[PDB]
Amino acid sequence: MDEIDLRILKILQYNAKYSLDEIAREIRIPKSTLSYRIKKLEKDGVIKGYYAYINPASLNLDYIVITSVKAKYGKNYHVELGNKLAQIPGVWGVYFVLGDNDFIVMARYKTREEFMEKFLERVMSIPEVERTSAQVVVKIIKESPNIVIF
Amino acid sequence: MDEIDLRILKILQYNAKYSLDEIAREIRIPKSTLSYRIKKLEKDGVIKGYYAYINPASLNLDYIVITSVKAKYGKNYHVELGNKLAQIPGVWGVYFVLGDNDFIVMARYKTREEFMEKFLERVMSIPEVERTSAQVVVKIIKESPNIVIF
Amino acid sequence: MDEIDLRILKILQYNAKYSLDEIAREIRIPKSTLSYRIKKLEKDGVIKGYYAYINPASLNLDYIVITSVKAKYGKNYHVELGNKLAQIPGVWGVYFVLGDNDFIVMARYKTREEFMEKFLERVMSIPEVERTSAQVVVKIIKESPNIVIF
Amino acid sequence: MDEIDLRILKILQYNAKYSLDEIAREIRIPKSTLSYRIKKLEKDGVIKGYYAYINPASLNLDYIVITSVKAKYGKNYHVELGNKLAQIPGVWGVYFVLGDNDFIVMARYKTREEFMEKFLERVMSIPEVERTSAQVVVKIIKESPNIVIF
Amino acid sequence: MDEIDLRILKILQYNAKYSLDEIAREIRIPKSTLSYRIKKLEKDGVIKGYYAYINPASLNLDYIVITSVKAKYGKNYHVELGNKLAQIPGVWGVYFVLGDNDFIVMARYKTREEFMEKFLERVMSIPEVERTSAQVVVKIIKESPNIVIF
Amino acid sequence: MDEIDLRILKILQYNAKYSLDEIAREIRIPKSTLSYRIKKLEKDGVIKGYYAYINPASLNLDYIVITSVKAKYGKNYHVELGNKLAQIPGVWGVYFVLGDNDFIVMARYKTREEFMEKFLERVMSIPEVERTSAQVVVKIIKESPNIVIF
Amino acid sequence: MDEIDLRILKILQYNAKYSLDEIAREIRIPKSTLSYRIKKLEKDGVIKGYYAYINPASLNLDYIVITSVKAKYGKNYHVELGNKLAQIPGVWGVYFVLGDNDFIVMARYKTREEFMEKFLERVMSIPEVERTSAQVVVKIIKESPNIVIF
Amino acid sequence: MDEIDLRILKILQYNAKYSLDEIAREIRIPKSTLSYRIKKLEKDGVIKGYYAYINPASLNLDYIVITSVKAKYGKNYHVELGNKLAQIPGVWGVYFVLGDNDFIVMARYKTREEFMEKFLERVMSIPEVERTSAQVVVKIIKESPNIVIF
Ligand SMILES: NC(=O)CC[C@H](N)C(=O)O
Ligand SMILES: NC(=O)CC[C@H](N)C(=O)O
Ligand SMILES: NC(=O)CC[C@H](N)C(=O)O
Ligand SMILES: NC(=O)CC[C@H](N)C(=O)O
Ligand SMILES: NC(=O)CC[C@H](N)C(=O)O
Ligand SMILES: NC(=O)CC[C@H](N)C(=O)O
Ligand SMILES: NC(=O)CC[C@H](N)C(=O)O
Ligand SMILES: NC(=O)CC[C@H](N)C(=O)O
Ligand SMILES: [Mg+2]
Ligand SMILES: [Mg+2]
Ligand SMILES: [Mg+2]
Ligand SMILES: [Mg+2]
Repeated sequence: MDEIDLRILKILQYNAKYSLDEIAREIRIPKSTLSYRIKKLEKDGVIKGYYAYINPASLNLDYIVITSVKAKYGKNYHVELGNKLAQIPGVWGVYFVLGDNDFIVMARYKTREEFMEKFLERVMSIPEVERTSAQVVVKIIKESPNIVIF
Repeated sequence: MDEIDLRILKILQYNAKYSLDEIAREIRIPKSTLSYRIKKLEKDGVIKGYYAYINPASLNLDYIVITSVKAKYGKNYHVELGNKLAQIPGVWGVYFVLGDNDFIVMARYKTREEFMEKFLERVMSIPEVERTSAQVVVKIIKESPNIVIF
Repeated sequence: MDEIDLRILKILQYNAKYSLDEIAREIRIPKSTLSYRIKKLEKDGVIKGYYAYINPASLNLDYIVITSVKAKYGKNYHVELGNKLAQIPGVWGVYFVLGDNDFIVMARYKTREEFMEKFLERVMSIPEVERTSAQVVVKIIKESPNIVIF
Repeated sequence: MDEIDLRILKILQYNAKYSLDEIAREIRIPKSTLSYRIKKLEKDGVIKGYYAYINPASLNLDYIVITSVKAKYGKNYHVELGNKLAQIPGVWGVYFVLGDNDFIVMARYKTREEFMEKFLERVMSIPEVERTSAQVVVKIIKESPNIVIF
Repeated sequence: MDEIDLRILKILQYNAKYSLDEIAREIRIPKSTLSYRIKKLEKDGVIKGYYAYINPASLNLDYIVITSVKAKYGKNYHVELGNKLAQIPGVWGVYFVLGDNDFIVMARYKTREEFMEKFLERVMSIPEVERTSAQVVVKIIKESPNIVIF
Repeated sequence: MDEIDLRILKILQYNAKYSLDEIAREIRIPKSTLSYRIKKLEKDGVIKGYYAYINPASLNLDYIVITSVKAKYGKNYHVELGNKLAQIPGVWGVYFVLGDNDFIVMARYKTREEFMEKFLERVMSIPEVERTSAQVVVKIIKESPNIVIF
Repeated sequence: MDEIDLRILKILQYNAKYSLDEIAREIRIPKSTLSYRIKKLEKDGVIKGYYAYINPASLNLDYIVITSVKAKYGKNYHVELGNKLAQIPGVWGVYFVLGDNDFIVMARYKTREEFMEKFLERVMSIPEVERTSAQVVVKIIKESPNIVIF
Repeated sequence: MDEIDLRILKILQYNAKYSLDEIAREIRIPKSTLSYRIKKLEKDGVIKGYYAYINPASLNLDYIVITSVKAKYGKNYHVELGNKLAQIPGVWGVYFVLGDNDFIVMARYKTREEFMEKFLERVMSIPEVERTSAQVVVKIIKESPNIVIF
């Protein structure tokens, strides 16, 4: 990867729906070269794919909660818990964090009931779970994980 | 939005690079109808855009940290802090959470030095900040914010 | 329910001992209509009943305590604990709260001894209880759960 | 107050809509005596009034939250804060608790927005407030403050 | 007990080595009456005994520590733990406290080694103990438990 | 101080009301020697005095509370706070503890009101106080500060 | 040990590579005496040895972490855990601390992966471990354990 | 640096008092080469110096404490505090840690008094200090910061 690639990625991370011609005219290089560079970035896994950015509000994903999970030490219990947490519907992010030493889980649902039935009641029964603490999001000031190049 | 739209969105949230023909053959509807439905979803803001999903590791975004920020009460100091946090380079997520009552900040950097210079040292000088606590991510089990339809 | 009902409920939540005539003269509607509307609110369960508001001090309910209960995760142990907590004499409120993720219990007794014997010693032996923390109320600034319409 | 009064209060705390005749037949005393005893209990302030018990769900009071408030020490700042908290719409209970040494606030709203606008944003600007912590109620197992005699 | 008794107790709590004549001349009553009143206070257990107040420093009781003990819930485990804590040499005070809901233990030793061997290592092996936290006293500003009448 | 002194102190810490003859017969030494040794222990300040041990219950000292006080750093504010805490009526013990780094205050009162008026409301107004936390004693398992020799 | 020894130790703790002649000229004593005094300090174990001070940065020891370990009470489990912690590669310091009552572990590694594999994953499986909390060092302001004489 | 250097450093970190001949015979290389390699390691700053390892117990460094310091946010106040902490006599280690976000201070003294006078009372007056918490070391299981190569 060279500086040309960064300029390309810095544009695609925002809008992957530009024409090659428009991107070409912006970074000043042949469309054949641009097209070539994009293809290989994909091949080398720098670009893992293209997604449609859907507004969660539009799906009534109103009940947003960030949960901290403390796991029961022993083996084993740890990684095992990470994977059980990641397969719960509505959970889009699971992180093993230092600190505190436990898991941070990002999940979205339409209502309280849904959250309770799909997330809460389910996590309550997992064996390897010592204790959890939820932090309800009342306001999203920013959420742009797509922006990796500042 | 009807069930047909959900089927469309459930595919686009994964791969927005399918051909209309392939999506049409999958959900069984005229390409003209599919194309029409997608265009309006965009118009109604359900689909806010299309992004290239870039692998953070490929950019050496190694120092991942989740920071909790406690703000000084008064006015005012609150929203003000949210916006100052959101404009810091490397910060992609800022949430005002209940709970705890404070802000959860998601940020990525290549190294410790970068994190310290771009995030730490900067947050340390913000007036409205009472105290912060960082939780270093040592392992990402899952990160797919693009998946809104389970 | 319409605005007329709200005006009625806003009065009954305070004093259910007014005459229909007095309420009628206040909201300007036939007593037969008022009487009809009240009867159906009761039928539809909006009005669950009428209670006498008794001053707790008059019964020497001096030892007021708000207890937080952390439950042992597994199944099951959760709901089970909620119900065991709710049947303890002197306990009038039990809430499953997010946050913290555990139960908030409101209880009143005449003395410390009573509290210890009826609440403390009993909760100490419940299997599903991990740990509890009590917050003694030294002053009630306000307690009007009857007011649902502000 | 004698044991006869307790039997009366133990019934009125449940249903203040019984006929004097029915209560009389239950506790075995002249209706004139019963009527007399009730009148004086009211006079001596044991019975402060009669309320209609309204189902909060019926009013869409969905966003229930228990907030802990830590106050800035000095004077003065304390009682002052108690009263400012008690006059906020939606707040039905405010307690000064030992423990922890701070205030426990019970409040109900229809939604998150309402809670934020009526409670959150307002408490954030109060001078005497050091910090707050909210515990969202996801389930009410029991709420019968009307029951003072077990 | 009357006001005369309080005047007597208020003197004896300080110095039980005054002559009856000197106390008599101070509160203005016959020595026979004073002597009589003291004898009965002892009989009724108001005065449980007379002790020599020994300076702990003089015994090299240098390592003073206040320990909080969290007990494992179940039965039973509670009171049982209180008594095991009270029989440990060097422990002069054990309190079951609300709050926090656990035990506060006051203990004095000559050195760190002694504290570790007599208290620490011993408490570490008690079954009913969940966890403990010690607060080392680096300065005694006041310690006059003998003063009950202010 | 020699072993003979310890034997003497070990008896006086319990009951200072024994006759010299009885103590003499117990440790096997001339009454003149015993009397001499006691006199000098007093002179050297090993024995600071003799007190009457009064049962706190007998004075209705029912509201027992152990308070932790966090002080505002600066100078100065520290020692200053220790002394202000020690002169509050009902406070018999004040300790500066490591740990936690703050003050542990032992106080007794007859009721909640007294505690609030004499202790609470007073500490709330002290400038150098950052925050406090009270732990209500619901049971005294042991309180024998008079025993310094085990 | 006398003041002459302190002067010697105060120099050797800094630079053990001075010539005896240079140290002799500094403290003003015969080289034979100096040499004699050093030899015996070593014999009496005051001087346990001479080490080369290696810069950790030069070995890419970048991931520095201070971990707090809470142990499961019972016996036994305690000391046992101390020794298991001390034999983990990369761990140079293990302390049993009061306070908090648990272990403080100092460890250094080159990267996050190394830390996770050599420390984290290993501690996660130790039976006697209740829970741990890591504090990542982002800046070493000072680290001179070699300086014992100030 | 090559593997030969590591073998050399791995020996010098333990005992810098071996003869070049003995080290040469161990790693199998000419003494002239060994001597050359050591000289340059020193020049490149890999080896910063040679110290005498002094037993702290031998100096009666009995009062060992690990203190956590929370600093007042603003500027500036941060680094400033780090340096003020590092110049306090008895303090050998100061670390700025993530986590928690504050400073970890390692200090040793002979007694409690010394600790209070040299460390405590001094830190209490520093302006930029919000609060501190001390963890008394009652047992050093391991302390070998000199070992950088495992
Ligand atoms: N986009 C462009 O201008 C490139 C045109 C074409 N790829 C070429 O050969 O230059
Ligand atoms: N994709 C399709 O088969 C649709 C074809 C075209 N839109 C039509 O008129 O049917
Ligand atoms: N309260 C009233 O005035 C109503 C009277 C009666 N219900 C009617 O027919 O109007
Ligand atoms: N409720 C009753 O039976 C009482 C009747 C009436 N008060 C009487 O004189 O007895
Ligand atoms: N102390 C006194 O003066 C009392 C003297 C004696 N008890 C009497 O009969 O008065
Ligand atoms: N208590 C005694 O027996 C001592 C008596 C007296 N002091 C003596 O000269 O021995
Ligand atoms: N370093 C010195 O000057 C000491 C010399 C030699 N040890 C002597 O006999 O004095
Ligand atoms: N230590 C050794 O054997 C090395 C000897 C000498 N440096 C040489 O020329 O080989
Ligand atoms: Mg994307
Ligand atoms: Mg009611
Ligand atoms: Mg006494
Ligand atoms: Mg060294």
